[PDB]
Amino acid sequence: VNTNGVESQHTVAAYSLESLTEAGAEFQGNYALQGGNSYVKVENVWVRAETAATGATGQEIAATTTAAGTITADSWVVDVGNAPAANVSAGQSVANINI
Amino acid sequence: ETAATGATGQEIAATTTAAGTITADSWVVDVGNAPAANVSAGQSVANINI
Repeated sequence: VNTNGVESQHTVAAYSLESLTEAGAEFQGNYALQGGNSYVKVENVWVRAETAATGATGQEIAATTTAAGTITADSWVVDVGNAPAANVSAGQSVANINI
Repeated sequence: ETAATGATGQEIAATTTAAGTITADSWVVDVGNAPAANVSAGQSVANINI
């Protein structure tokens, strides 16, 4: 995702569609609302998203919604935060392997 | 073009600062101004330098 015009790679947790549809979520386009949490379909995997103006960094807009009964009308942005349950990174790169 | 002129949430192109005579704004790619005819090209035939 590009922030302020420069791209970067962020690791964020992913949620399966089956769990979302089992929990009783209301969907709209690429946007979902399971309840107190909101999700956007930026790619084939669903990710929790922040409402708007939280990062205040001009991040790429994940999706836009409308009334749709009980859906807030806002321009949603993928949550750059929301670290996974177990955030583990590779100790060394491929070119710096030391075992 | 400057920010708050597309009014669609378009992807931000670049952000600048003062740096002298440059206005600090979140510039965005100006959708529109399609290639128009009758515009000066690079060089003439007799002065081709590529």
